[PDB]
Amino acid sequence: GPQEYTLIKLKIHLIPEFLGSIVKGREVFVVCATLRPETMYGQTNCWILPDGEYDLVLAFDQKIFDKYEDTMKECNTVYICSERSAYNMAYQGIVPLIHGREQGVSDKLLPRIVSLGKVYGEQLIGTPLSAPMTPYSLIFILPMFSISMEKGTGIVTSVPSDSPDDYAALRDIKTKPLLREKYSIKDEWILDPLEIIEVPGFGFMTAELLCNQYKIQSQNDSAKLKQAKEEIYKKEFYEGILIRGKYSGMKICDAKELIRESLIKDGYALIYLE
Amino acid sequence: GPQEYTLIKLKIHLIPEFLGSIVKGREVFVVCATLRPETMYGQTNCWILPDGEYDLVLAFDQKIFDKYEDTMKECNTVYICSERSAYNMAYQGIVPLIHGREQGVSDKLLPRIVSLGKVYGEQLIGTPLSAPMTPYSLIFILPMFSISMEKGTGIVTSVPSDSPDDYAALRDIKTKPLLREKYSIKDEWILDPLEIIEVPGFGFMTAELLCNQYKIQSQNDSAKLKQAKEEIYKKEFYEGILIRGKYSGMKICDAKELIRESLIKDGYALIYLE
Ligand SMILES: CC[C@H](C)[C@H](N)C(=O)N[C@@H]1[C@H](O)[C@@H](CO)O[C@H]1n1cnc2c(N)ncnc21
Ligand SMILES: CC[C@H](C)[C@H](N)C(=O)N[C@@H]1[C@H](O)[C@@H](CO)O[C@H]1n1cnc2c(N)ncnc21
Repeated sequence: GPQEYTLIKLKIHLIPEFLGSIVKGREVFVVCATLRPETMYGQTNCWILPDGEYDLVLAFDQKIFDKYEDTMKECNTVYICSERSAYNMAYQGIVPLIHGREQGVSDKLLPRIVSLGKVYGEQLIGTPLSAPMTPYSLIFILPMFSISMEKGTGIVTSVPSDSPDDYAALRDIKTKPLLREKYSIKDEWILDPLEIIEVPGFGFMTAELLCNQYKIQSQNDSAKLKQAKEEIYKKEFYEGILIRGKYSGMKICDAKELIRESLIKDGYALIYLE
Repeated sequence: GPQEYTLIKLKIHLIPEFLGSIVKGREVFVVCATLRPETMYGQTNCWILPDGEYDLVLAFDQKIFDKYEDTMKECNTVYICSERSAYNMAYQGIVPLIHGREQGVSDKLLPRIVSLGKVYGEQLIGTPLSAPMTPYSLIFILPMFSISMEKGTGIVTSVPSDSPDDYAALRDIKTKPLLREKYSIKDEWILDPLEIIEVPGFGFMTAELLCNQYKIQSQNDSAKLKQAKEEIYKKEFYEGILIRGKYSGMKICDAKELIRESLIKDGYALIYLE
């Protein structure tokens, strides 16, 4: 049974040289899968799995190609994502496929994505990103250890006001200088949570309130975080009121698909199934 | 690593009542996955797994819908195929998805195919089909026991002149009246193999010649059939000359993609990945 996500495109604002030599002038986005496009107003940072190994996937700019060279000339965009998600994107028309030459002979056509190279999540910690809707001009890639490489793209945007997981993981960074030292996390990469949604019995900073209610102490308390995640998801969909954006004042249930449609129209997001 | 197939659409020429009550006036195709679109000239019958359980999938006539009713009004076509392949088709835009109502609540969107019902392969034995390119006006569904429900659509068209598997399975039908009796196979459903490809050291009926060379005695001789299959595939791609069609006289390697493009343009075939 597949699930529908919104893939959010976070533009790399300054491409580091270790990527620039491989992507050669192309726009590069880190792409994240979310069920909650309506929370983009509250993004504070991006999350990656430090030991996750990600692809640099050639993508269509805002039919299966016969030649690598033609695909390389026609596509000026790269998506950083798990290879797994890249194939799903390719089936869905989001990135090109080519008739691969890497095995067998010409008697069979073997469709393959075009991956320029690999990157470890750790190498991206600290990269500045332009993200949609958030008031921050730049947000930064930080480590999260609970990320599954088997889900979405393996890259996750952070809205700590309204995700218990994001709140716990960011608090882990804020309170452990041995964590910040290990990955050289600068202070200026750690941005304050933003009030974006009112939950009429809880206030405007609901993820923090629920982490306390469930007595969650770290981003590893999986069973507890699972209950918190599920409660905040249902409660906010049916009762949460947006206090930001075009649909400020409206319930999430009434605004969510309009927000999502706008992100898609504006080129910040895509529909993604897996 | 995905493979590229051509899905061949075989139109049901007379829809039996047990299907007609479910599909209600819609065109119905049995859809088959093949690597060899150039052999459509030699189709003699269609194969199904008697105990395979197939879906009746609503399909686009020659974006995810919110309502079942709208999808039902907009789609006048049904594809018989495995559910597994139907999902792959849906990801690739070949059949519609809807936002399902079958579980959970409105706070999540769960894309689902629209399956009108199930059919067992056995119930379809004897159904007359209009198939592309073959000189036969109608060909008929027959049982093949080696079919994998995990591959393609679980439905396979038959070209016994140039598929060792098809030759063995049809010969099993021709020589076992206990097989024909069990499934009530009429004589007039068993059509003669057609000469379609010359292999310059082998002649015009190469699959039969190879089954003898490998001493294959039934459609179950999997290891032997695997070697035969692989030899005929490579040999015919590089050395086989078509004696039928627009590209008669040309080598398969030079004609195959033009034949395939034509089937697609004419609405007889689609590109399918899995
Ligand atoms: C306020 C929500 C904020 C932006 C929140 N941060 C969010 O977008 N969460 C993602 C998604 O909505 C949720 C349920 O599918 O899992 C997260 N997710 C997506 N890919 C993931 C992965 N690879 N590993 C762990 N969680 C993942
Ligand atoms: C002359 C070729 C004639 C039409 C030949 N009959 C052909 O089209 N063969 C299919 C395909 O080309 C081959 C390799 O993928 O497996 C058959 N195939 C496809 N789906 C299958 C399934 N579910 N189970 C077993 N074999 C399958």
